[PDB]
Amino acid sequence: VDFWPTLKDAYEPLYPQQLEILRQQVVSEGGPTATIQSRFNYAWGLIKSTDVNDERLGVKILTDIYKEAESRRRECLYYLTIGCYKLGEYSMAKRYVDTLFEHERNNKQVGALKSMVEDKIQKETL
Amino acid sequence: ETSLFQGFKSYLPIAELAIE
Repeated sequence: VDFWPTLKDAYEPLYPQQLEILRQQVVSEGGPTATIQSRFNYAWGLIKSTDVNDERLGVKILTDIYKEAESRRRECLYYLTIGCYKLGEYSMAKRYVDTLFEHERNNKQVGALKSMVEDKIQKETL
Repeated sequence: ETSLFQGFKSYLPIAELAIE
């Protein structure tokens, strides 16, 4: 319990003081030079945020991690999907989740995500 | 390897414990 968050978890913001804690952790490690973990943590709280610029910053931090940590790349595709989805970029979200789905046809979390993305795409076009 | 999300779920309860 449990490998990824739910899309629902993605829509529950942290309390401001929780987000600030995650920010101060990255500050304490030098910002750009912070650990992958501490940066992911802050990025995930930013993705959860109802502020569009926070969400963009979270996605940006996640693409950094994707670029720099090959071992983390499959894992980051899941977050990049949710990020783009919250941002209205469903074409990008479909792309990411398709890659990820090619590596896990049997994972129920991914198929749940994939389904949401394609339901949204369906609904919006139309 | 233990997930990023798993590391995140560990971090915040402990950080909040540290607050005074």
